[PDB]
Amino acid sequence: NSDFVVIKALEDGVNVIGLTRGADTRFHHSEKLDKGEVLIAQFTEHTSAIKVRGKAYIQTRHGVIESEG
Amino acid sequence: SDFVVIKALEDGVNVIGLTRGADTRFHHSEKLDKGEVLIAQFTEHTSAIKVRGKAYIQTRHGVIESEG
Amino acid sequence: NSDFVVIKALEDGVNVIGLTRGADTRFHHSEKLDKGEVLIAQFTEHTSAIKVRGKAYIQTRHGVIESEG
Amino acid sequence: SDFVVIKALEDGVNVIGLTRGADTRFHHSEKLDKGEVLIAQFTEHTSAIKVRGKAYIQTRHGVIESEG
Amino acid sequence: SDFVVIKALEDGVNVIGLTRGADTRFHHSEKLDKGEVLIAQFTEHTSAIKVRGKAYIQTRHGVIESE
Amino acid sequence: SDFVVIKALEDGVNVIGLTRGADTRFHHSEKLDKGEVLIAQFTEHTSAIKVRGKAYIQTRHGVIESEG
Amino acid sequence: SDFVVIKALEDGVNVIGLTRGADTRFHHSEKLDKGEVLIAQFTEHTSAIKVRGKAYIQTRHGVIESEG
Amino acid sequence: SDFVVIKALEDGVNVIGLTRGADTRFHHSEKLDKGEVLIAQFTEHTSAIKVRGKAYIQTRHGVIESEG
Amino acid sequence: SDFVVIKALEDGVNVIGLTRGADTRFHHSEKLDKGEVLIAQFTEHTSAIKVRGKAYIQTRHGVIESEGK
Amino acid sequence: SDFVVIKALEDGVNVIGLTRGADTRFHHSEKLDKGEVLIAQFTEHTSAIKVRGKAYIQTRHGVIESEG
Amino acid sequence: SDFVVIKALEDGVNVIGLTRGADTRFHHSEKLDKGEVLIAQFTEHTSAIKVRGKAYIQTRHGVIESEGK
Ligand SMILES: N[C@@H](Cc1c[nH]c2ccccc12)C(=O)O
Ligand SMILES: N[C@@H](Cc1c[nH]c2ccccc12)C(=O)O
Ligand SMILES: N[C@@H](Cc1c[nH]c2ccccc12)C(=O)O
Ligand SMILES: N[C@@H](Cc1c[nH]c2ccccc12)C(=O)O
Ligand SMILES: N[C@@H](Cc1c[nH]c2ccccc12)C(=O)O
Ligand SMILES: N[C@@H](Cc1c[nH]c2ccccc12)C(=O)O
Ligand SMILES: N[C@@H](Cc1c[nH]c2ccccc12)C(=O)O
Ligand SMILES: N[C@@H](Cc1c[nH]c2ccccc12)C(=O)O
Ligand SMILES: N[C@@H](Cc1c[nH]c2ccccc12)C(=O)O
Ligand SMILES: N[C@@H](Cc1c[nH]c2ccccc12)C(=O)O
Ligand SMILES: N[C@@H](Cc1c[nH]c2ccccc12)C(=O)O
Repeated sequence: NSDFVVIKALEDGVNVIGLTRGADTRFHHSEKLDKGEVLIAQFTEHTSAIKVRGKAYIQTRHGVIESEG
Repeated sequence: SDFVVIKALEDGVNVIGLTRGADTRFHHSEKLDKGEVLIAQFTEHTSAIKVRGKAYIQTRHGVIESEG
Repeated sequence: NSDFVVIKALEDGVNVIGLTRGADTRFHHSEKLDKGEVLIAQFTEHTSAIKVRGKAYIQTRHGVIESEG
Repeated sequence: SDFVVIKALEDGVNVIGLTRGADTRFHHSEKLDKGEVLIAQFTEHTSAIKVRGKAYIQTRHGVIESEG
Repeated sequence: SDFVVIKALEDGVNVIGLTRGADTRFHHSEKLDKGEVLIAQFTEHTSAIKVRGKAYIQTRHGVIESE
Repeated sequence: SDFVVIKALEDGVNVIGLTRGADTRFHHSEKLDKGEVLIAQFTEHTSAIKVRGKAYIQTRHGVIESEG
Repeated sequence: SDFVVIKALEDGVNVIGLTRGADTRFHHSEKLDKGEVLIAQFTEHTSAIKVRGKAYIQTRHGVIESEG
Repeated sequence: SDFVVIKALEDGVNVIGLTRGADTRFHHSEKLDKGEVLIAQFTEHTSAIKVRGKAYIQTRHGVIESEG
Repeated sequence: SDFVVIKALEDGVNVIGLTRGADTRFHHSEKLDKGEVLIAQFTEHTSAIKVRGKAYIQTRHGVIESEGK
Repeated sequence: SDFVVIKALEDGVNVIGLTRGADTRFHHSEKLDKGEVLIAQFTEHTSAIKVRGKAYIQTRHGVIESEG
Repeated sequence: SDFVVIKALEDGVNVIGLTRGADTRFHHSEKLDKGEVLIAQFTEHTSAIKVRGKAYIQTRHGVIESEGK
């Protein structure tokens, strides 16, 4: 039942990086998206922070935001 | 528990479920032909969903479109 | 207490297909609706995704969408 | 639990409960004559409901009509 | 747990409760005469409610009328 | 738990509690005279309420009026 | 739990609590003089509240007025 | 758990807690002088609150004013 | 659990927490000077809060203003 | 669980966490330079937060501004 | 559990997590370069978040901007 974010890649090679939940913080996975693909990604037991690199249109419960490459 | 609506706008749209857990990889790909709709939840096994291909998508945060 | 989808068949032979919950994903049931019949179907312990094939008017909590045969 | 309102607009409308669980079959059909209203929940035993015949239906997602 | 409001618009209206559980049958029918109102929940014993006769009904999904 | 508000619009209005459970019968009838208000919950013992006599009624679903 | 606000519009208004349980009787009568306000919950002991006398009442369902 | 806001509009206003339980009696009377504000919850010990004297009151149901 | 916002509008404002339980008395008085904001919850130990002095107050029920002696 | 946002409008804004429990004193002070933002929850150890210095503050009840 | 969205408006923005509990200290500083977006929860380990550097911030209370150094 956690929140989720919507990431639409606006160019090739966007990275959606999950950061580890817990006392330690590191990248545990980078999912690479190509232009026009959409990832819908939850917060989870393993992921408590999500970093987006590259150009993407993003939706979350607080509205739209855009990352730039 | 949340769900995503996916409407295929062309043949071969691929809805890809990513594994929940410490590891991340795809565990299922459900292909849709033009005009079919898939309403898919997040689950004990799927904590992220990727859409490839042209599709019209509804989530609780609104509509979004994938481009194939 | 789970969410549900309303499906109204707009032609004969519409299939509402339930996909299994869990590590295994497959179709476990396909409900045939003929023109003008309505099915209101929940997500369940056994059904964690629902596929609609054929021409149908669908309502979810996200609004209306239409499937095309 | 959510519920659905079905108002029959002709005689012989059927409101059909489908079994919860790994098996899916009809377990009951409640017949409604014109102008009767049935207000029916989802339950431990009923995880999908089908309506046949002409009726005005209300759910949390709005009005829909079934036609015979 | 949710409830239904029924107002009888004529004499003889029946508000009928249907059993929760694997089996479905009527376990009670409450008769309403004209102008009487019944407010009735879903319960451990009642998972569906049928209205027969002319009445004004309100639920969470809005108004509907039986005839 | 939900409640209903009843304002008696004439003397002798009866607000009648119906028993929760397998059995359905009246366990109590509260008499209201004109201009009296009763605000009454659903409870462990009361799972349906009946109003007889002229009254103004509010519930979560809005206003309704019973007539004598 | 839900609560009701009652403002006495004249002297000697009674806000009466009816017992929760199989039995229904008055357990307490709170007298309000003109202009006093009582804000009163539903509780383990009180599952219905009756107002006698002229008062302005607010509940989650909006305003209603009891009259002498 | 809810609360009520009381602003005293003159000296000597009393905000009175009534005991939760089978018994209803006062328990505490908080004196507010003019301009003072008390923001008071419903609690394990208090299930009804009376205001005596001139005060501006806010609850989840809106504004109401007591008069001395 | 709910909280109240209090902004002091002059020096020497007191936000007083009253004890939760059968006993009612002041257990703490927090002094605020002009311009300072206190955001205080209701808690296991505080079930009523009194404000003495000129202050601008927000709660879930809206704005109210205390006036000093 | 609730949180406040604090934006420092000058150097040396002081966000002060008060200890949760029968005792009240501050257990931590986080200073912010001009333009920095702190987003801080109510927690097991903090049940009141004081802001000293010029800051722009957002909470669930709207915007408020501390002045130094 | 709540999250905040942070979009860096210049290079070298820091998103800093403060420890939950009786002890308060920084336990992690996530550097964002311009145009990158971080969506970060409150967690069992982070009960406060500080942003330093020019960034556009969304929370459930709306938009706020941090201003750089
Ligand atoms: N296996 C990952 C999948 C995931 C969810 N959200 C993510 C965000 C970024 C990267 C991976 C993910 C997890 O359960 O946490
Ligand atoms: N058996 C899968 C079915 C599923 C649900 N949502 C999905 C999204 C994509 C692919 C598969 C799925 C599950 O329970 O997780
Ligand atoms: N027996 C199935 C019935 C069902 C509910 N929703 C469905 C959607 C599609 C197909 C079947 C169903 C279940 O409980 O899961
Ligand atoms: N005994 C059935 C009654 C029922 C509830 N909703 C229904 C919908 C359709 C048909 C029967 C029902 C059950 O509890 O599940
Ligand atoms: N002793 C009754 C009181 C009651 C509550 N709501 C009612 C409606 C009608 C008649 C009595 C009541 C009970 O707890 O159920
Ligand atoms: N004893 C019944 C009373 C009841 C509640 N709602 C109803 C609707 C119709 C008939 C009876 C009822 C029950 O608790 O279930
Ligand atoms: N001791 C009573 C106090 C009370 C609350 N609400 C009331 C309404 C009317 C009369 C008394 C009360 C109780 O806990 O129930
Ligand atoms: N010790 C009292 C404090 C209190 C809260 N609300 C009140 C209203 C009126 C008087 C006292 C109170 C209690 O916890 O109940
Ligand atoms: N130690 C106190 C801190 C506090 C919270 N809210 C207050 C209101 C007024 C005075 C003190 C407080 C408590 O946990 O209760
Ligand atoms: N491992 C950290 C990750 C994190 C979440 N939100 C943060 C905010 C700032 C810094 C780190 C984080 C945690 O679970 O708490
Ligand atoms: N360790 C502190 C961190 C904190 C959260 N909110 C605060 C507000 C002010 C000062 C410190 C804090 C705690 O978890 O409580």
